[PDB]
Amino acid sequence: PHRRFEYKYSFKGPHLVQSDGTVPFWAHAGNAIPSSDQIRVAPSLKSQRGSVWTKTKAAFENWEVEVTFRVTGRGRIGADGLAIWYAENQGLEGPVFGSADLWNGVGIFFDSFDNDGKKNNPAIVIIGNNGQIHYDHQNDGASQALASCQRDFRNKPYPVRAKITYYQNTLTVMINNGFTPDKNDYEFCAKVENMIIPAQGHFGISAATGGLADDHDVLSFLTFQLTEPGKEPPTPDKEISEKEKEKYQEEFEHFQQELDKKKEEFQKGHPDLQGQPAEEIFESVGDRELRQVFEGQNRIHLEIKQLNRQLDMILDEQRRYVSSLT
Amino acid sequence: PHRRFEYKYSFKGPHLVQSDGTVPFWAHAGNAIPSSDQIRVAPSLKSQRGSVWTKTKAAFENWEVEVTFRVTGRGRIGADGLAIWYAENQGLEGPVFGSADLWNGVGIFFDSFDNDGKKNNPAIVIIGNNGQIHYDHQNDGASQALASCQRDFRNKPYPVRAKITYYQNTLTVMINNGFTPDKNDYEFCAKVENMIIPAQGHFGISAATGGLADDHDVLSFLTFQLTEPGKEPPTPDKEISEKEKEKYQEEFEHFQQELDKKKEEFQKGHPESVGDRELRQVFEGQNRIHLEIKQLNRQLDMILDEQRRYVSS
Amino acid sequence: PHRRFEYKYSFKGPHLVQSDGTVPFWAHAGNAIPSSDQIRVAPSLKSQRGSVWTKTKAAFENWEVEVTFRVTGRGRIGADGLAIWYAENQGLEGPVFGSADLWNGVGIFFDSFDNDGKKNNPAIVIIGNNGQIHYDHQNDGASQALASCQRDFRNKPYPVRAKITYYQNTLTVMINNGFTPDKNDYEFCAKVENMIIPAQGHFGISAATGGLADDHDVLSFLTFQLTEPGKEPPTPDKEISEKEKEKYQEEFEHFQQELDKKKEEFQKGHPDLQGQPAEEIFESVGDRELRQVFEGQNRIHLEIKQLNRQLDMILDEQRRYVSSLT
Amino acid sequence: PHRRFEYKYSFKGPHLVQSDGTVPFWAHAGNAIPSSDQIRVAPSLKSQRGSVWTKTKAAFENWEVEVTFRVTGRGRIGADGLAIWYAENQGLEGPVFGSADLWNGVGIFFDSFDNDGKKNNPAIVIIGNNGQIHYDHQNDGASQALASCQRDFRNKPYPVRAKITYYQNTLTVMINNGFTPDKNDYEFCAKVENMIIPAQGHFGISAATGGLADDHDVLSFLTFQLTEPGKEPPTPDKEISEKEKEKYQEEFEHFQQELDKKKEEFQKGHPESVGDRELRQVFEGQNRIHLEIKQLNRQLDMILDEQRRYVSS
Amino acid sequence: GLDKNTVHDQEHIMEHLEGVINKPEAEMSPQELQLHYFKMHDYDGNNLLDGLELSTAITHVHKQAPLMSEDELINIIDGVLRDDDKNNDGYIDYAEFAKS
Amino acid sequence: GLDKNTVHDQEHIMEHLEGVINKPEAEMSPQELQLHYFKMHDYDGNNLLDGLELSTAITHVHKQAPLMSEDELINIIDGVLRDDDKNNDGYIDYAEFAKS
Amino acid sequence: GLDKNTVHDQEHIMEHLEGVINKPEAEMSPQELQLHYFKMHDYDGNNLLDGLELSTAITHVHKQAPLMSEDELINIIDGVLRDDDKNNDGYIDYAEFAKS
Amino acid sequence: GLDKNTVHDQEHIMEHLEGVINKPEAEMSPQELQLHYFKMHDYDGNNLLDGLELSTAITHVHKQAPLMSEDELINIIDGVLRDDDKNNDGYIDYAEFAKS
Ligand SMILES: [Ca+2]
Ligand SMILES: [Ca+2]
Ligand SMILES: [Ca+2]
Ligand SMILES: [Ca+2]
Ligand SMILES: [Ca+2]
Ligand SMILES: [Ca+2]
Ligand SMILES: [Ca+2]
Ligand SMILES: [Ca+2]
Ligand SMILES: [Ca+2]
Ligand SMILES: [Ca+2]
Ligand SMILES: [Ca+2]
Ligand SMILES: [Ca+2]
Ligand SMILES: [Ca+2]
Ligand SMILES: [Ca+2]
Ligand SMILES: [Ca+2]
Ligand SMILES: [Ca+2]
Ligand SMILES: [Zn+2]
Ligand SMILES: [Zn+2]
Ligand SMILES: [Zn+2]
Ligand SMILES: [Zn+2]
Repeated sequence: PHRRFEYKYSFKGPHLVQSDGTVPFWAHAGNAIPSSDQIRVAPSLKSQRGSVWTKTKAAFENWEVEVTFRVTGRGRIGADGLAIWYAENQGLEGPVFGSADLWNGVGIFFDSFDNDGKKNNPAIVIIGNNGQIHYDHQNDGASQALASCQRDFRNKPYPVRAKITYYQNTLTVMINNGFTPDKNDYEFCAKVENMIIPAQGHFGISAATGGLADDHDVLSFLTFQLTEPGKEPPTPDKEISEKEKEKYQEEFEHFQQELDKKKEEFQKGHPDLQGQPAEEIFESVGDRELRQVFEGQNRIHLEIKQLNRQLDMILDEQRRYVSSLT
Repeated sequence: PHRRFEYKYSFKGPHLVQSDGTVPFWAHAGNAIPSSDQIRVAPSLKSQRGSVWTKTKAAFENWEVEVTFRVTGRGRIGADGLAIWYAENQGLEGPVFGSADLWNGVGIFFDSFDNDGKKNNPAIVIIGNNGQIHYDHQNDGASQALASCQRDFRNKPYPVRAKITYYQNTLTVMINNGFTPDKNDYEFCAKVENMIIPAQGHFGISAATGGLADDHDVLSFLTFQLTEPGKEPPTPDKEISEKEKEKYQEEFEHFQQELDKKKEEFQKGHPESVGDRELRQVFEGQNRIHLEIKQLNRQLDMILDEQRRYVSS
Repeated sequence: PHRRFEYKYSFKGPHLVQSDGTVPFWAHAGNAIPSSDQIRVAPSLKSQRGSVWTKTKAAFENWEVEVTFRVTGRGRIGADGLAIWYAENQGLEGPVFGSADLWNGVGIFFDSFDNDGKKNNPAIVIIGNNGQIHYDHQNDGASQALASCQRDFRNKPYPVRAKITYYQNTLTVMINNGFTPDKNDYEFCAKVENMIIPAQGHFGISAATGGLADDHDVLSFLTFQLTEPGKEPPTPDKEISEKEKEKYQEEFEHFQQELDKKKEEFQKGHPDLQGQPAEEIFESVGDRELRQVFEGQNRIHLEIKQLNRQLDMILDEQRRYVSSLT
Repeated sequence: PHRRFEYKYSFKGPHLVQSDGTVPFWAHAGNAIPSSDQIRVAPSLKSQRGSVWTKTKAAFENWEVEVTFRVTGRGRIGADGLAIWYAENQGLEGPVFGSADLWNGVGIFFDSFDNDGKKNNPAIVIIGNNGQIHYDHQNDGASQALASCQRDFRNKPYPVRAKITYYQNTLTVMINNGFTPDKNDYEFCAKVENMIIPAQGHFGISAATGGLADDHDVLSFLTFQLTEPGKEPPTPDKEISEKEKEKYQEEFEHFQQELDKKKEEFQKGHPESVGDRELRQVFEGQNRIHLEIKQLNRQLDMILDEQRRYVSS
Repeated sequence: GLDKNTVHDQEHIMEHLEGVINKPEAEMSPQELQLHYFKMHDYDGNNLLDGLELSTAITHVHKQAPLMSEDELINIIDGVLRDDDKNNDGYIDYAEFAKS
Repeated sequence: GLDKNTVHDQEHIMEHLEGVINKPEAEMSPQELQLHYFKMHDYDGNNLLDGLELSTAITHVHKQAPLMSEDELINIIDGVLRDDDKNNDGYIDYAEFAKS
Repeated sequence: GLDKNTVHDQEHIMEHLEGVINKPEAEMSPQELQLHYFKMHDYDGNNLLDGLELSTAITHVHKQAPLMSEDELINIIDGVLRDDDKNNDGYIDYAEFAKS
Repeated sequence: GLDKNTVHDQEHIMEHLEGVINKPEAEMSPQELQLHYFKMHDYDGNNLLDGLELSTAITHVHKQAPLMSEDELINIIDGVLRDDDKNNDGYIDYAEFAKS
């Protein structure tokens, strides 16, 4: 299909927030902390609820949503987790992942805590609702789960990417689990066929924290309107010619290469610039525990060195006392 | 010395914040997020600055503060870091660890990022200030450092504890590095002798975040007024008789035992993990080894002084 | 639907093997070790290949297969893994999970090693083949994967159960991941719709081991023929009456309760019988590593105790020498 | 003493088995699975019994065997366990740790299951036998135990090593418990003095599995003939001159350095993990602490004997 | 092939019940004897005999004799299932077992 | 401000004890429920109340109302410390709390 | 609203290029100036301006002034997309940018 | 049985060196390839050949043929140990291996 980038239902860095501290075209409520690079929907404190919703309603029958997020915890268990909504009304606050219950629309829940006790979470659950059906928070929505997909999306070296595509009444969720820096590495996660969602609704993202604590950051949110493959008006009259296209793209490329050459000699011209590595900002929880255990052994080494020095001193003192006697 | 707990200059959980969203007897400014069990002075976002200061000023000449904190990072490098201030006025905003520059008082800095490049970070740096000097941010205040120390306080399994004592015009900083859950396990870090500070000032904490990002949580802050044993004034004829105290305390203990029995019976009447317990056992064993080696060091010192006294004969 | 237990295409303990050491109605080849309780298709040595296949061909259009297995390793990575086949010919030996390539039938692969490098394994991959298509061993069959399902089935406290149902040209794979002793706890794993398989073929199980090493045990294998819900001849003439049924089931129950009462007083009559726990035969790999680390600290404690005893002895000797001088 | 490696009574990897599926100079019987890098004497199935014995008999009076093995179990309880035999004839089948009862010789048993109920398992039990006695299987041979030891050899991170030395009619068993990858790290376990064994016998290993199940892998088995330094006969006038030996060895070392350079250049020319490395570092640190404390014990013994000699004056 | 004399044999089930239940009393009733035969050969628990349990119940390893061939065993079990099983579930219940 | 009637409240300690204790008593002695009040508000677990614990005990919302000003809380807690505490440790013990 | 004088401003892009490239030479060509304007405002890398990058390129935080309202910003960006974008992809390419 | 021609073979060591070494030389000295042969067959990594390593070096399949009997291998290895080894350690060193 053909995809058009709808800016009014999207947000990205590195200028996510304006001077007023608010996300343009988006309304945030709860404990959400919008920053200049990401939105921390729910920080790593106890009982945090956050939501960011579109101010205006969307009217696309076939759409695509790309969400880049991180869920980072100090332990091996998350707290409540994330949710991506396409509702008809703004939930704001409530018990369902920091948003209100009894919604009219679709909701993709990234659950990181196993409430039911089957040890199947973290998992992605696609749940539709008409307005009167509640959500079982203590059962992870297993009875209402239209499509579940067991994917671990916590504490990954690279941001987890999710692509939710509603096309021809099919909702396809494809997830890049965040092991590689490559953006276009989407693997299949789940699919719901022949699902009816409201014709117009609000996009939204929400997160919640429970007894444990995770940082739920959303780095980007991209909304694309998808048109039909054949029902696209060409309208070639607005196009001028291929001659102007040929007169423009090559001078664009010449400008790019000339700018690269003109920047290279001054990148090394001022050597005061410093860089940072990439692997050093990732460590697994078990690896961190083992490194802490290894770090705890230095005190024993230092105390044994002190003991050895003192014992050598007393040995030399005893030898000098024997020499003094003789 | 004798310690009196001052509630007006202290905060702790598990009810740290009230319904108003403000810490009682404290004022927070910046990106600080006062929660119900800790204060996140600066979260793990880029360019975060937070401060929490006392609303009123202190009125004691010898004091002591116990600060429990965590600095948790996604990586092995840290942000700008923490600072504990005894100043003359509330800065509440500024570029020196989230607080104002050109202060008048003492500041204990917990630096996590090595701006100087001497590979001496994270570290504890005591910096005094008479009122007119600029903190060397790009050199970790090495020139202005009255004293210094070098402990790693990031990503520890247990909260890191610090005890800062101003007694007889001497400032002592002792740090429990956070490998044990014991509250009184402090180890000596730094000491400044003959330092003059203002007789009345504000107690504060602050934290700042730079290119990298750490979460700077403060779990507790307890301020004790210290008085000398010689200067301690006795106030008799106010307490009740010791027999009445014993009569009260025996039934206090009996009733608390009865309370424990009731708690157990209605916890069992009305209806940790593997690996975490194993890690706790590993750390407890390491602490036991450390304690046994410390005892061996004490015994070796004992036999050393005994041999010295025998030689002196 | 209605399910009939086909014994001739099934094996099950606790008398799995006969006196000849062979599985009845099954033929085993490779490094498979049939025991009286399970079949170790591939042991925990390097480069082991094993297969057990049905001797006779099955002729059910709609069937159900229940497989109970364990895959146990000393590390956190498996080696090659398991495979359940419904082919038309017996593969025996080959590079595809211990069985021959270019098969004509369906094959459900339980892969425990990530050959491609996407860190998506272990996973269950449903792969169909017509006879000429090869299998990409170094890419985990990702291109040919009709349905993948990311499930971790290694080192579980209870045996992993898999139910593969071919009904109305739909292959549904539902897996009990083996966290609970309950047998009927099958959660959804994968589904392939409208798949054509050969009309008659051999059932089989196979396993392989590579650079690393896992024990691949199969405790049971049950094959059920499924009939159509409505196309079932009742034939009530063979049924005698409900009166004989009522005269039989209650005396069966009376015999059961009388046997229980007659066994209870002699279960305690001879107290020489001994039992064993259940949790003690399960420990996670990380938990085992931490327990080994804790176990390694006892030597340090014993040596410190020896040091303390010797230092106390030398202190008492020094005191007695001072007393001797005086 | 002087050790001569006897190849006829030894096996090791990484080419343990040949194409015939038989261990060279050894005969295996039972459920033993001779692989190319180890011998699984008894796998983790129920009621497994395996034995691997020497085809020929030994002809030395003083000997020494180094056995490297792993006993890996799914649970914290074990099977019947391992046994290392120096017998008079190949039993190859039986109910005593997978080998025949009523043997004539010595047997070192590595018991993993406590049949007696004294909570003294897993353990190492040296049992001699003149030819006519039944091994008390349900009491771990406690009555017949010439000596005993108590080490845990199951589920260790590294292979467990055992050295059994018959020298001057004394049998010594020393065990590296498997916390370090060092080959020569043995610690004393047991010793029997003045024990008589047949002058010629078969060297064997065996393992048995009961209600529970452990994998009993044998990675290596090396048998050394020991001769006394006084009894060592010199055989001169056969070796080449020492100058020729040095001339050979200098270019041997030069050519092996050149080989290393070639290996590196065509390993880089033609194209472990985190956590595992961390665990290896943890175990190395524990071994370093143990070695340092052993050195402190040696120094304390030195100062103890020095003080004793000073007192004796 | 599941003969009437085979199920009506005291010595066989007396050998089976040794150890598990230490109550050899006297001659047992034929219905009690048949109930013991049905219960002892269901190695799982479902109160439901099947082909595998019947195969174990036919080819014993009792204390020599040649093992029965696969074809004869298959024919015997198929005949038993054809004659006794009536609901075509693949299992033999006690109501189905009591007919023969 | 820590009045005698406020400490001697059966229903308040009953409301605190819900969930942790499932033993609703009919009627308790004033000293019994006073000991319950003292044990309930020692959050740190040291049997030693201080100013912060008293501030939590006085200004908790329960089940709307304007919160008390900080100056009034300071005055109340300072008065309690001045009247009850005798060892000048800054902590309120039950020996010091037995007066009121 | 992306005026001709706005893109043809030397001081603006001179302020932007400070620090990243230390080459203030002289007055630049209008085509070079426009190319620098297009390249500096694409904060990602795709050689493709969109609505969000344009919103950042309009409401600067340069060194006071009231922030532009949401409705006026929406109207400005919608007008720019309606006039300049021709392939209806939602992005503005350099070929699409060179028209205005 | 460890003949001079068997050790001095240019292609056997080349076939062994494939995979680990990617340097096919044109022609090498007999002592050079003999040193390569000695370094290749020391699997344990101690520069000390023994009977087991020689047995691996003599009876490995390469690329069908009947395997040598154990008695012949025993005789060959015993002869090699008797002729070359001089320190009676049971190991064959290159100092002892330099004779052949
Ligand atoms: Ca949940
Ligand atoms: Ca769940
Ligand atoms: Ca710094
Ligand atoms: Ca520094
Ligand atoms: Ca694979
Ligand atoms: Ca893969
Ligand atoms: Ca035993
Ligand atoms: Ca025992
Ligand atoms: Ca059954
Ligand atoms: Ca039936
Ligand atoms: Ca308290
Ligand atoms: Ca007090
Ligand atoms: Ca762009
Ligand atoms: Ca465009
Ligand atoms: Ca060697
Ligand atoms: Ca030699
Ligand atoms: Zn029988
Ligand atoms: Zn209350
Ligand atoms: Zn600008
Ligand atoms: Zn070769």
